[PDB]
Amino acid sequence: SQAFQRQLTALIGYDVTDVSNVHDDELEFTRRGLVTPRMAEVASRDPKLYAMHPWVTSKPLPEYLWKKIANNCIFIVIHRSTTSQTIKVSPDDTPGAILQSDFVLRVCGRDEYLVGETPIKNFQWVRHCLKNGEEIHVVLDTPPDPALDEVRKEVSLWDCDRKFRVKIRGIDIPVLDLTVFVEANIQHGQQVLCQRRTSPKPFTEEVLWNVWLEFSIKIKDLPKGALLNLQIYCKVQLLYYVNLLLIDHRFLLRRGEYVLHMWQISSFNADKLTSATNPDKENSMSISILLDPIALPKHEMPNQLRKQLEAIIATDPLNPLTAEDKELLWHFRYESLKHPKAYPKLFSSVKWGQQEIVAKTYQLLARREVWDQSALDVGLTMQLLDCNFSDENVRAIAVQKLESLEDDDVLHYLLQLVQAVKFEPYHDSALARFLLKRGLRNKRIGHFLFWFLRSEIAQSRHYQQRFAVILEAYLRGCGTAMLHDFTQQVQVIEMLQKVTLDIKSLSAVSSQVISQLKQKLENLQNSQLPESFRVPYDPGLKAGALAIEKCKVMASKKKPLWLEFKCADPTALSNETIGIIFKHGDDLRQDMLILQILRIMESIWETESLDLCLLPYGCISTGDKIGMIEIVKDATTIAKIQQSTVGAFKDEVLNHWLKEKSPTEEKFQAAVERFVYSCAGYCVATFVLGIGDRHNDNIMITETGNLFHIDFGHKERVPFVLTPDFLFVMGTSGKKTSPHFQKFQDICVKAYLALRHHTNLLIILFSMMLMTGMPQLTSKEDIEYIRDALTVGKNEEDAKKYFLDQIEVCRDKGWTVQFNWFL
Ligand SMILES: C[C@H](Nc1ncnc(N)c1C#N)c1nc2ccc(F)cc2n1-c1cccc(S(C)(=O)=O)c1
Repeated sequence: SQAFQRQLTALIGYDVTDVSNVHDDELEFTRRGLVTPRMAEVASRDPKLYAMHPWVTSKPLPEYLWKKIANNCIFIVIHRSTTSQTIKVSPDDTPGAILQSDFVLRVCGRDEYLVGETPIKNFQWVRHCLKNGEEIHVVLDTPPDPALDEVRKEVSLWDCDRKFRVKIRGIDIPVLDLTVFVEANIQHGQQVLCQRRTSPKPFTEEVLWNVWLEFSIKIKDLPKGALLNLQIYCKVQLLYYVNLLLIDHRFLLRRGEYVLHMWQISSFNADKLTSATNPDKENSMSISILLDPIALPKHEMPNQLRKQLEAIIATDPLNPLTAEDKELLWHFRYESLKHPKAYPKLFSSVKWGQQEIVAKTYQLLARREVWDQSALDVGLTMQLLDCNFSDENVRAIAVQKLESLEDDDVLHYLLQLVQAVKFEPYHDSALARFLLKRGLRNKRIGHFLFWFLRSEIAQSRHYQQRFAVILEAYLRGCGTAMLHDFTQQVQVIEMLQKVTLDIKSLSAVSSQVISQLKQKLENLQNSQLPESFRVPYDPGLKAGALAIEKCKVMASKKKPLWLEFKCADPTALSNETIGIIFKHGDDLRQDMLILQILRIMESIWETESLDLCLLPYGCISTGDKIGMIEIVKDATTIAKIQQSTVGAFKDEVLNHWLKEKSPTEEKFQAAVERFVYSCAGYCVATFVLGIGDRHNDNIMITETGNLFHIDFGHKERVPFVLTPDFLFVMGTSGKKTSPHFQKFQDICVKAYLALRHHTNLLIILFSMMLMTGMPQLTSKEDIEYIRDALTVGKNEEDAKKYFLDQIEVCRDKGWTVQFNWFL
C-alpha cells in the first residue's frame, strides 16, 4: 500500500508527505487539489494515441526543406524482417494512405511511430530525415498495448477598516560586530505596497523587540497573493530574507504565531519570492512574529492622448512606465483593453493595494472579448506569467492562451513554463495544472516535464517542495509503463553519477586511471545496470550495453565521463553508438536554458525560411553541479585543431583540417557551406544573449563543417568569436570581400533582423532566463543588455549597419582576446 508512495519518493528525489518544513497545509491542499485535473486528463486521453505519441506539427514545411523534395514524391523504406520494399509517397499522404499503398509503422531504431490523421509532411521525424538528407526507414510493427499505460486507481475582509499590523518578537541565530534591524514589506509582485522598519538593535545571537509595526494599508485593501516579506539588514546590507503569504490558499487572512527559518544571501532573483522556509533548522537564522475568521470574497478620447497611449503600448517590455504613463493607461482603461499588447502595461498600472481598484480591474477582466479573440502571442503570454504579475486572474488569462498551443509548441517552451512556476504566489495554479494535464496527455511532454521538474527538486531548496507536489501529481497518472521507465532511468544515472564523482577525486590527467575507470564500468555491467534504458535527453533512443573500449575521461580540470552505449533496439539499421558525457563541476541548469533558447531561435528562423544549422545538443541537469550531455559525433574543439598543427596560433589550419576530413572535394564544399551557416547563427545568437566573447577551447566543429559553442555554464573585448581562422575558411585575408564572406554577412543580417521581429519574445525569455536560472546576473542593467543587443527603437536599416559594424570590431582585433587568455 505505502510502498508505492516510497517508490514515488525515490523517483521524485524528495519526500512529499513530509511536514518537517511547513507552517500550514498548502502543500497537502495542493496534493488533494491536483487530483481532479489528473483524473480529467487521464480519463479523456486517447489510450492508443497516448501509447504511440505521434510527434506531429501543424506548421508549414519551410522553403529550404521544400526544394529538397523531388516533386510530390518521397521514398519510404518499409521493413518486414529480412526483406524491405521501398515506396513512393506524396507529402500529403496519411500513414494509412501509405499502408494500402491491424499493424502500425514504427521508425527504425526508436520508440517512435508514424500514426494518426495528419500528412507525412507533418511528422517531425520525416522533417528530420529531409533536413539532414536521410531515408525514412520504418518497420511494420504491432501496436504497443494500451494495457501497459494503465493507471493505478485511487467575517468578511472587506468589512475590516483596521490597519494591518505585524508584531516582530525577535530573531534568533545559533551562531553569528554591527547593529541590525528587521524590515517588513507588504508586497505584490516586485511592487512594494507598504514598508516599515524596526529600530536598530545590537546584533547578538538573539535580538528581541516585541514591537508592533503598524502598516498604512488596511486589511480590506490586502489583495490575494500579498506577501509579507521580512528582511534583515545590518551602510546597510541585506543578510536574510523570508516571506509569508498574508492571505492563504482558502482566501483566509493568516493569523497567529510563526517562527520562520530564513534564507541567507551570498537583485531580481526568483528565489527571493518563495513561500518556502529554510529546512536547515540548525544553522539558519529565524524570525518570530505574531499576527492578530476574516475571509476574502470574490466578485472617445483626444488625438494627442491617443498617440501618447499608443506610443506607450508600442514600447518594449523592459521600458519603464512613469506615473504619468500609468495614470494614462488606467484612466483610458477601456481603450487600452482593445489592444492585447497593452495588457502587461495596463496591469502594471493597477494599484493593487486598493480594494476598489482591484474590483474595477476584475470588472475590466470580465469584458475581454478582444483578448479571447486575439491570435496567440507567446511573447505577450509569457510577460503575464513573469515576476511582475501575482494576480490569479491576470495570470489565468495568460494560461488561457497557452491552452491553444499544439503539443509541438509546448515542447518548445516547456522548460520556461516550468520555471514560470517559480513566480506563482501559490502551489496550486492555472500554470501548474496546465503543465500537469499537457504532461499526462503526451508522453514526450511528460518525459521532459519529469526531468525538468526533477532537475529543480534535486538542487533548489527554495522550490523543491512545490515542484515535488506537481511531479507526484504527474507520476500518479502517467502510467505503469512510464513509472517503470523513469525508475530505470533514475537507477542508471545514479550508478553512472557515482562512478563519475569517485573518479574525479583520483587525480590532482593520468592514463593509469583509464583502467581503474574501465574497471568500475566493467564491474557495473552485470549489477545493476539494466539491459536497456531510455536516453533522458532523447526519449526516442533506448540504450543497452556499454562500449567500455570507447569510454574515457578528459585531460581536464573536471574529469567528465565520455561514455558510449549500444542501442538496445535490434531493428536499429545502423552501427552508431549512443554517446553521453557525464560531468560534475558546472551547473547545467544554465546550459539547459541557453540551449532551449537556441532551439527557440531555430524555430523563429523557420518562420522566415531561414536555417543556420545550429547544434543545440541535448543536456539535462540531474543534481548539484551534475548532469548529462549528448555527444555530438565526429567533432573537435577549435583549440585542439590549433594545438595539433602549431601547439601560438595560425590561420590556415582549420581549412586543411576540414579538407583532410573531407573524403571527396564534392563533400568538402558542403562542409565550408555548412560552416558559413553555422558560424553566422552562433554569432547572431551569442551577440543577442551576450555570451559571444568565448575562449576558443569552448567552440567545436564537426567533420562535416558544423560549428557549435559549448560549456555555456560559465580588459578589452570582442562581441563574438569571428577569428581569422574562421575568416580564412571563408576566404578573406585581413581586408577582402570573399563570395562566401559576403554570404556570411548576408545570412547574419537576415538572421539578426529575423530575431528582431520577435524582440518582445526574446526580451521576456532572456529576463526570465536571468531571474530563474542565473543567480549572479540579475539586475536591471544585466537584463537591459538584450534591449541594446537587439537595438530596440532603431529601424531595420540602422540595425544592419549596427550588426555589420560588430563584425568589423572582431575583424579589427583578430587574435588579441584569444591570446590574452593565457595570462
Ligand atoms: C569539450 C568536448 N565537448 C563535447 N564533446 C562532444 N559533444 C558535446 N556535446 C560536447 C559538449 N558540450 C569534450 N567533452 C569531453 C568529455 C570527456 C572526454 F573524454 C572528452 C570530451 N570532449 C572532447 C571531445 C572531442 C575532443 C576532445 S580533445 C581531444 O580534448 O580536444 C575533447
